Amino acid sequence: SGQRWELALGRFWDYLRWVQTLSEQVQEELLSSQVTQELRALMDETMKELKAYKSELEEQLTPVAEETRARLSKELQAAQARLGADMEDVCGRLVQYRGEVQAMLGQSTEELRVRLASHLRKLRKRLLRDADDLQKRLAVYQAG
Repeated sequence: SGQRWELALGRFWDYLRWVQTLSEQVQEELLSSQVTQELRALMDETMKELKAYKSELEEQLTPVAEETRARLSKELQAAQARLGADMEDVCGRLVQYRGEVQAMLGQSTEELRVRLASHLRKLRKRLLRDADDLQKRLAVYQAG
């Protein structure tokens, strides 16, 4: 619904979609730490806005039993953690690539790139899946 945190995640997502192409410029920036640096910044902004959003949502809540409210807040916090961990996993996989290329000592990295692409697809599937769940939980959080 165009929340600030969603637009932030959208920018992280668009950038990652670009990285997935493994185009010439992506390949260049992947050997430097430019891609992981720009990706962590986008991840940080997303989590930052996410936290601020949750805090603001809690100003207009429907009153329920301390227990079910306490549970929904624990459930919401877990979904948040998952998202951050997903983004961290992506960054980590990209760091592994940088090192595997270096270890090749100049050899063709075409096979390494085929495998990186395959893996990134699965990691991105996981991230999208977790983002959707988090977004659904946030939508029904206030009603309790």
